[PDB]
Amino acid sequence: GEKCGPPPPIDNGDITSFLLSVYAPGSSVEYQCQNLYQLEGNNQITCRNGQWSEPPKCLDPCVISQEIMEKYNIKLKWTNQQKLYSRTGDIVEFVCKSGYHPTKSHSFRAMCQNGKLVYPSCEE
Repeated sequence: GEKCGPPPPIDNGDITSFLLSVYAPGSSVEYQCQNLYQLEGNNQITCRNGQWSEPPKCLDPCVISQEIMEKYNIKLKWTNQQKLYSRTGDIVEFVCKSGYHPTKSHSFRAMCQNGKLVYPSCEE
């Protein structure tokens, strides 16, 4: 028919209004992501001829790894400020641990991307 059923769920997010079982044609609902998750795509969906348009995605934060930093002889540039969780799109800055020198492996200015963070490394 013309009316829609409940809007689809999204991982780590939800709609901003109270869930109904049935929606009028032309109805719109919007999504919000969980604390630390980042909305990607149009946050709004619309009911047209009994079907919802495509919902957005929620991009994962990165967890800063003490073990990976220890492995690669690096440390945070700002140890006093760094939160355990980094939102997608945030930049994490590293430096060498004392008595270590940078390798040409990866940038020391790393961007968090959907749970993935590329760590630089230092040697000797």
